[PDB]
Amino acid sequence: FTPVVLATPIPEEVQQAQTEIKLFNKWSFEEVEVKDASLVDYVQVRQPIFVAHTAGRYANKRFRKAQCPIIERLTNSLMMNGRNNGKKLKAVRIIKHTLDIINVLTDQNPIQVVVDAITNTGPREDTTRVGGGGAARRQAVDVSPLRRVNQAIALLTIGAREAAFRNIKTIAETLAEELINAAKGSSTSYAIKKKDELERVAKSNR
Amino acid sequence: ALISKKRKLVADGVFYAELNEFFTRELAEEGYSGVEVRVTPTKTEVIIRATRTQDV
Amino acid sequence: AVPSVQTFGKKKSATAVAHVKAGKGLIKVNGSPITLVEPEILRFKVYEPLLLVGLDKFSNIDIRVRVTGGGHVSQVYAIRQAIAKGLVAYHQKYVDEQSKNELKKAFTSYDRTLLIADSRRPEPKKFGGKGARSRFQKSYR
Amino acid sequence: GRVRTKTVKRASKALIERYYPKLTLDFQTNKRLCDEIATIQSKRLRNKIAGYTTHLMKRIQKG
Amino acid sequence: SLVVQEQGSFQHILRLLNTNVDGNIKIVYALTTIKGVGRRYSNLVCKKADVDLHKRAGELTQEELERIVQIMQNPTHYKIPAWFLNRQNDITDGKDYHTLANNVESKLRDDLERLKKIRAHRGIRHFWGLRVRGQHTKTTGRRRA
Amino acid sequence: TAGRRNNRSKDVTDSATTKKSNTRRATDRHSRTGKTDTKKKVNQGWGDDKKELSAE
Amino acid sequence: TPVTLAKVIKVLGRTGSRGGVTQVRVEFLEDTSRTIVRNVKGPVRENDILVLMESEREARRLR
Amino acid sequence: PGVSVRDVAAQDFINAYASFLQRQGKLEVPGYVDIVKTSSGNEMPPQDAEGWFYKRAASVARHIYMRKQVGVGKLNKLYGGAKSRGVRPYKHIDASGSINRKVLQALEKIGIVEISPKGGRRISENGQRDLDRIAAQTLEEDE
Amino acid sequence: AQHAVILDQEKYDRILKEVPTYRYVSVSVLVDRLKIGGSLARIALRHLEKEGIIKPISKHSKQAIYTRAT
Amino acid sequence: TRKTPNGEGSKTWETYEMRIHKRYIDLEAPVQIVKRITQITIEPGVDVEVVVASN
RNA sequence: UAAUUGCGAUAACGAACGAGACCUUAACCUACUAAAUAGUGGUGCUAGCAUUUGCUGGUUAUCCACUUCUUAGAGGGACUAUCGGUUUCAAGCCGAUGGAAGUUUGAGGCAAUAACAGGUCUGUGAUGCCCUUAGACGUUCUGGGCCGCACGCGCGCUACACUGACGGAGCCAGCGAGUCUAACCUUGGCCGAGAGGUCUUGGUAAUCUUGUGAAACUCCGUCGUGCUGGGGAUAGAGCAUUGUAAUUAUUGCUCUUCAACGAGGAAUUCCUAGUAAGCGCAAGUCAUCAGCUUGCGUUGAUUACGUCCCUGCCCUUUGUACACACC
Ligand SMILES: [Mg+2]
Ligand SMILES: [Mg+2]
Ligand SMILES: [Mg+2]
Ligand SMILES: [Mg+2]
Ligand SMILES: [Mg+2]
Ligand SMILES: [Mg+2]
Ligand SMILES: [Mg+2]
Ligand SMILES: [Mg+2]
Ligand SMILES: [Mg+2]
Ligand SMILES: [Mg+2]
Ligand SMILES: [Mg+2]
Ligand SMILES: [Mg+2]
Ligand SMILES: [Mg+2]
Ligand SMILES: [Mg+2]
Ligand SMILES: [Mg+2]
Ligand SMILES: [Mg+2]
Repeated sequence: FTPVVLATPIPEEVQQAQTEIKLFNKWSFEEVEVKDASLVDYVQVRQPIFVAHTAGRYANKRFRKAQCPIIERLTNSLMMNGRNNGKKLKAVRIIKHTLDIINVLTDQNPIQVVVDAITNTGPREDTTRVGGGGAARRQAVDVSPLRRVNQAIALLTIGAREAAFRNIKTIAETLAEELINAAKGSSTSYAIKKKDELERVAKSNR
Repeated sequence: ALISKKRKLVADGVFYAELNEFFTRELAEEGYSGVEVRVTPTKTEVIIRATRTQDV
Repeated sequence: AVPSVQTFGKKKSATAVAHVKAGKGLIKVNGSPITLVEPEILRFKVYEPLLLVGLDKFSNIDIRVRVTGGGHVSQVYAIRQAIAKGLVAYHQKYVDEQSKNELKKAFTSYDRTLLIADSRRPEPKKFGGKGARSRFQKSYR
Repeated sequence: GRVRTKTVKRASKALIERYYPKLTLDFQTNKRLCDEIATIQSKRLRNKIAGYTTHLMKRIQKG
Repeated sequence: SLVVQEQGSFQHILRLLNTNVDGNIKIVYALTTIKGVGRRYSNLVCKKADVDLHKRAGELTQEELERIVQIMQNPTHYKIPAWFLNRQNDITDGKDYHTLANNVESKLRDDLERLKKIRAHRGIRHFWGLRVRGQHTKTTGRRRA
Repeated sequence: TAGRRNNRSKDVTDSATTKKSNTRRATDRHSRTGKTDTKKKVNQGWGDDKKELSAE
Repeated sequence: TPVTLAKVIKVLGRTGSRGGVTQVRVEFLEDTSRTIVRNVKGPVRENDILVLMESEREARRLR
Repeated sequence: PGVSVRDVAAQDFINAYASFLQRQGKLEVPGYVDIVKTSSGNEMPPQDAEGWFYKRAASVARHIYMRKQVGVGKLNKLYGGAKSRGVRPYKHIDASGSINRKVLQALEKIGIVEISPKGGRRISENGQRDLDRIAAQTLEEDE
Repeated sequence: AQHAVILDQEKYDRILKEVPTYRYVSVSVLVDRLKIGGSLARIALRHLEKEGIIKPISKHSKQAIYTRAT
Repeated sequence: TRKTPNGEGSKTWETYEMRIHKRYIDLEAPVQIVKRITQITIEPGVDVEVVVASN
């Protein structure tokens, strides 16, 4: 890879991978394809990044929320619940860990497992509250692809945050533990349960 | 002297505050219109803008 | 007297000023090398200019930086900007236009607010709440 | 939303009214024209008037 | 640090100072459960006793244990600061004391009764089962006794 | 009959949990003065629009 | 599980009393030329892809 | 190549310098160590037992090396943390004047610092000498 | 204060023969084996690393990751 | 300051500000022009100070 | 359209107050005018490490040059521009590129006619009238009270912890303020665990406090789910500080005591981007006392970009026996 050294030194593992491939902390943004229909154009993965922290403004326009990296979007939704508002550094660290933990289990790409876990927990359709007067029934509507991702994310995070309460197990562990099961739904995870149970009710009015 | 520039300009302002007041309670019968203060060495000039100056 | 340029970058309230002269390619910030920084969770953030443009290109130039104001994260985005801008400020007065515009092509294709200074800024809080938008609690009766 | 006030549109009408000569589809030079040709108390105001004289000009060229 | 083994020597729940002490919890914090010793106090005394802080309560060969008994009820002869102790200047013999275990329960009542026997307002306050520290009692303190 | 213990065993008067009591809001716009000034006495002070010509 | 893939054709209007629902017409990428209007949940633009958990049915008005 | 302490990163400089003053024994540790809380803003004394004066001194050294002149009051403010006032909100509070000042004297007698003009303390010419030393010896662990 | 705080020579060998087949090993992982409270866990990690049997892929406080010897 | 004299009403505050501009120029001059330049070029309400020498 | 903002329809045409313009503040200037009270480069003087030229500092004036960073005068800039979608191809709207900036650029200030028996006689030597005026409802001094405690209501603060406490250590802002006939902001050196004490020093302030090294946050460890080392109520005992005075404990420090609270029912507040929320700082108040307020910067999300369902309020239409106008 034609190593280059100058006055203030840049280390080997640093020099090498960086210029070669644009990949993650160290994980490949290549491969990692969205295994489901729709859900593409709503999951980012190329353009690749280094760390999940970014100063970009996705809030000034409607759908540009989606153009954000789906790994980052996972991190953002981590930092919340009061005390953890802010603290991207807290989350971004946990994320990199979670990837290391997912990577340990069944190999593949932690970043791809993220994709699988998200695409698998998205509700296909759901029920709103339509008044109809007085006692209100539930109309089955099919959820938008954009909301489908968003929902998956908050679902996973919530489910891990709740499992990570009052137990020795850490966030990066519970997050991984969720993402691992959410990759191919085992119905052992908070999200897969709730997603499908929204679709069970969506099918119970139709 | 020995003041801050800050406390000066504020306290200067208050000076014009009390000044204009004193004249307004005095020369109203003369049609007092307000005042101005000119800061110079050797002198401090105050000019009465009252409409009827024959009574001032 | 050797060929040299000076730039800056500003994120939030932070300002990073950087001198680019011709050198054997030391890259330093304040007193320490670019290899330290720390926050360090973001360490790769400020490396990014050295990456997009290739780890060479710095061998004929020394880069020194210093960061005042802002905050822990805010400065980091400002230094990298002063870095990438300074590298493209050096091809402005010295090297070539065609290489220069192949540099802003290498940056802005990807970027993250790189040659472009981020325009966001704290909004003044007004009375009626603890925050800018946020109001106080009212109980009615 | 961005909707020019009456005073902009009213000024702009009269402008195109007495000067079609000069006054191209370029705002920039129309702006420069304004300072020479018209008396406006503010930079901001003048541009809003030039922007719209240009917008009306642009659509006169077709119909 | 290292991986310890021992044999059968470690015991759970050793009793001292007229109270009970969990053996399998760290000794710095183990001692605290005694009335009159807190985290700080336990901290200083254990260090003084030439005891390894990494050790647990179930550890600590008997001599080390009994040593700790001495330093606690006799802090001043063992060179402890005298501002580090709860009862100092006393009210009577003027001596600085560190009152411990079941004995600290008494030295509350003694004091309370002093101000009560004297009929001082602070005392009067206590006897009424009120907040004595001159705090507003209108909104706060509803459940209580 | 002194100290917390006594009062604790006592029942709390129900004027403790009561309302605002209002007392004369909906009567506001109605003048209780019984007086009501008169049209002449008004036009003396403020003039009447019938004489405006001789005002101007 | 008879999976059904549909591409949003046009954006129609906001139904529902709350307004969360948005009417839209779609097209299947398996055997196109048949268009059916469906009810969404979240935000929606043109050329999106909806997953219908059953093929043939539709609603119209919501309260 | 040549070395400055600026080449060594933050923490790992001070860890090594700590082991250095430790390995030495020329310290002047006041002796009220282990009984002291290092700030009013703190719950517990430092966990190091025998130690941590080395950490602070070594920290103190590096800081004064970094800059022109530093005083006690600046160390009180720097090392100071956020005291919880209990049920009342947090506020920043200064660390102990004695620990820090006694650190400056303990190092001055040892000769890593000298009382500077204008105020405060300046890093001694022999301070830089033995700071850059062990600084370079840190890079010999990673060589 | 429920088990897992002490050495118990039978626990030592318990670790030694049970660490293989662990794809994931950590502080929390060691507690899930019905043993090894947190203090002794973080010591156990360093001493399993003394010779082989675990490869640190991780770094620090709040997260520990080790994998089977190869 | 709160606008209202009393306590009634929503809590409206008001921020009054006064703006102080300070300018200083350096000159090397004889005894005449300084004394000639200082009496005149005066203004009603602009503070003018002439400090002397280096110390 | 945020707008009686416009377009269009038109017995109307063309107008003015209000909205808009305007004003301030936050954004953009390697282009103009400059700076030892802002700052960079080069050189003398000068220290450390490496030596092959290097790397990292000191030196209120040892000089020379400069204005990128700082500063504020004067100008420039945006006018939703270019192009393209959609619409009476009208005002507009939306998307994309460029751009410091395209949500009225963000945020404020100003803000017509009119209404209320809204609040304020307890801000006023603004005031009608009433009351009182020497045993005073004037005024002053002493002590007490506004804090009193079975309880109901409201704004907050701190917590229930492992996105954590704790111990080391990395160490980063902005808006302010600061002493003359004076004791304000306070660096530094000593003494002290701390609180603080003492000798001095800079500063009427871009000059000194002060880079306000603030906090959250980042790192390495100790703790391991157990009301535990989470939490700090309550209370005992001692030392300090403000003030003539601290008892009903002004605040500050140290030890000990170690409560309730294991995510909170019916209800209900606030909010759409550097916003929310988490965090500390400065200012007002201030001899002493912030859990308050007014500003400030730090870290920085999830979710809308819609509808009239709830609520609230405008607008017509319609009724009227109200016009002191449904009190
Ligand atoms: Mg205890
Ligand atoms: Mg600090
Ligand atoms: Mg600290
Ligand atoms: Mg400039
Ligand atoms: Mg763009
Ligand atoms: Mg009334
Ligand atoms: Mg009044
Ligand atoms: Mg009161
Ligand atoms: Mg900490
Ligand atoms: Mg003492
Ligand atoms: Mg406890
Ligand atoms: Mg605690
Ligand atoms: Mg909750
Ligand atoms: Mg204050
Ligand atoms: Mg108040
Ligand atoms: Mg009618």
